[PDB]
Amino acid sequence: AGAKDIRSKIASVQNTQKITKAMEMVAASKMRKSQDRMAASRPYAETMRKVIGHLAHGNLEYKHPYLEDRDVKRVGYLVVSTDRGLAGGLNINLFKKLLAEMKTWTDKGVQADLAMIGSKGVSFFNSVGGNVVAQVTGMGDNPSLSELIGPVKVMLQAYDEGRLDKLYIVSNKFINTMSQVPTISQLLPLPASDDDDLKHKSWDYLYEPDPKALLDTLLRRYVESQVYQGVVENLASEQAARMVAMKAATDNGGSLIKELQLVYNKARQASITQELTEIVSGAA
Amino acid sequence: TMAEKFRDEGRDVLLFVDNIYRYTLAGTEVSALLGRMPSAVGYQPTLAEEMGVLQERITSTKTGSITSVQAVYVPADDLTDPSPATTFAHLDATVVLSRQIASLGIYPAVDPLDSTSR
Amino acid sequence: VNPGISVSRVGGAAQTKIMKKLSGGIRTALAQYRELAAFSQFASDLDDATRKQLDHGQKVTELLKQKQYAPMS
Amino acid sequence: VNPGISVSRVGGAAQTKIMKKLSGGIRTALAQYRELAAFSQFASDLDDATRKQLDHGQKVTELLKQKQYAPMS
Amino acid sequence: TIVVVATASESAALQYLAPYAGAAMGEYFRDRGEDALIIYDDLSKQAVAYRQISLLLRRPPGREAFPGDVFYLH
Amino acid sequence: EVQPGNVTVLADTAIRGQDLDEARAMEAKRKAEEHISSSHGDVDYAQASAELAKAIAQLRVIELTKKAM
Amino acid sequence: QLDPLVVGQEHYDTARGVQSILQRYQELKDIIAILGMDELSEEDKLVVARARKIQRFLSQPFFVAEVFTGSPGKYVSLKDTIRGFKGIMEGEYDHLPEQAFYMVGSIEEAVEKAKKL
Repeated sequence: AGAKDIRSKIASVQNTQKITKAMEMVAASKMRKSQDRMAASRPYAETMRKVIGHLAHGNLEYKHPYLEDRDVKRVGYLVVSTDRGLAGGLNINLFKKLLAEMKTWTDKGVQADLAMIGSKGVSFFNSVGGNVVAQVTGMGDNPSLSELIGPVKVMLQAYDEGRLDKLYIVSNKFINTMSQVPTISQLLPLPASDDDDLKHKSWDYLYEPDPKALLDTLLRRYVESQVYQGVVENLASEQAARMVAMKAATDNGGSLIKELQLVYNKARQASITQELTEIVSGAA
Repeated sequence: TMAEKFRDEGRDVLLFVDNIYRYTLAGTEVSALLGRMPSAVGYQPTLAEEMGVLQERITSTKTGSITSVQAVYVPADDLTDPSPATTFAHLDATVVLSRQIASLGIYPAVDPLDSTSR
Repeated sequence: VNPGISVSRVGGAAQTKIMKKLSGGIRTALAQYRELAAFSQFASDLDDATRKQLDHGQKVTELLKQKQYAPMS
Repeated sequence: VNPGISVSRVGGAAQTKIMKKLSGGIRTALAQYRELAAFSQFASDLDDATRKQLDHGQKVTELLKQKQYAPMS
Repeated sequence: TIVVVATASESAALQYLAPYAGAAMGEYFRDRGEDALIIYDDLSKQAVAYRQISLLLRRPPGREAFPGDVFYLH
Repeated sequence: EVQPGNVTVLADTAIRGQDLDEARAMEAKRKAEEHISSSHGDVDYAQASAELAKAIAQLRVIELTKKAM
Repeated sequence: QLDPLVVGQEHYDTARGVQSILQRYQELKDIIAILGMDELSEEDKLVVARARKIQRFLSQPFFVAEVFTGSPGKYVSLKDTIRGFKGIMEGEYDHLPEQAFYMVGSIEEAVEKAKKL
């Protein structure tokens, strides 16, 4: 105990509570900027997916490896993770979901390969011992596509070279400003579309120079966009998860102030009485 | 004792004590002057008696009644200190006034969440 | 023994010159470890340069531990 | 009535055997139910039977609530 | 039921003696082979009244300024 | 891509090529075969993280507070 | 008497390891109270989980407490207690829940209690 030692700890917890309030404010602004950047990315993927759907599932459906379900013997995951802490359980929730789905796959005896976005995933998977084969880290507030190009390229090359037979992205979906969910989604072979372009019966493109090489480029760019979107959604999920976590930490500090102040009051009362009793009893 | 003379006449009386904590503190000073041993936190040994001898006369009677409104001061913001702890034993109601409610231009600036009555 | 909170005002004057030579790096390693101790609860947020000091100061602290009734020459 | 802190050092010997057999160990169950609902604040994770356990502990705490001057035989 | 009253205005000797009178009334039923129940409505005020009486008699106090006796009191 | 009454240019954000993309994939592979990782640029998070790490260190607040948990 | 020459090395090491991880859990508790558990290292969470399982396994029912709780009293030999604490510390029981260890005798009763939840 000791009245001064307790008051020092009360001050140190108040200082912690103030720091956590500032971190909550900063995260609550970064979340808005990130979730607007998230909306700036939709048109590219939407209009490209309508084109791919016209070339691939419409009239004169061209054949491509990415379109069709060749038999599976090993699987590839692109995993997005943060470079930062204090985000709550977000990355461990995602990595435990991955390790469960990857273990179900390895029950069937298939092998699995990982490519990492962000330093947290690298650290965790190397501690677990996962087979990471490519990585990019230090994206910060500023995720570029021209840095995603690398690991996406490795996983696309491994697919067309015939090694990987299925490709996934593993990411948190931002749904509400206080609700995010870890998800695994299939990138390749291309997901089935719900819509039918039979109403595009009435027209066809003038394909310059030739449709097959153009469909190859379209599919490569689309996989890239879908990965970039998964990175930006995970980044906005990171800002919202940090906001909520710093809110909770500020309330925990505020409760701990009450409990420390009660202990301080008792200590200072006991000190007053033990002194005044020594003085009065000393005077014969 | 003036409020008591109003009571005997059959009326309902209000008695305002502008700071009862200072009544406690002057009892402490007089106790020290008389040379009596100091109690739990230096307060006089007769604290809870000196307080009850005052607060027990403020009662309703089958001739009249005295109600009392007492401004209270809590040393070091400690609701456990013997003076607040002895005073709260007697209070029936508790009205808290807050500057936030006044900055909102709301008068009276009574805080309805902390204001309390048994 | 809690180093750094514990003082000897005699210092090296009461040491063999081999001990006096070797002790200064122990003192500086533990002083740096004490300064960088706070970050230890968030070790894998840190830079590798400070990380090498943090895990060196742990190894010195582990090296000082010693069983009772086994005096060392 | 705060469980866990409150105890009866005479115990079951005071009770009518119907009440003894029916009420068993529930105060210790609430001691842990209170400490665990206090520790596991973030979410109802590891939902093995905690959705039963904690709904039972809520249902019982709600059932023990009683209005004064209404004594139950 | 019997009711024993020692209000807050009354001398501290009455306050701390009041629970022993109540126990002396309960003990009669006890020693006649009957059942009695007794509620002491604040021992923590009995202790304060006894502390007042003890500090007026100049006895050296202990922890929280209570006399050394106080455990024997309860 | 041009349509009846509409046109769109799905522009690339960086120069693309067989070699540039293979060099980027080669660096992405090397960084994973080693265990080399970079530093995020969030200096604000770094400041707040280190202030909170020093502030929370050795409080001794539990056992001082009789919270069991 | 908690010296290796009097008690023997295995007992002494088991008791010191129990003290060491319970102290490390105590040191974690203040940061767990402010930030919450998620921030801990994946090493720190393992020593917290083991320390909590140790804190539960230290409990024991008593033949004289057989009137405050209905549980039968248990007598645990020194061999069985060091065998169980040494088993918990090195993680061979990492898969059981904490409630499997509350108010049991030897560890073979905890493995049974785990089945009944």
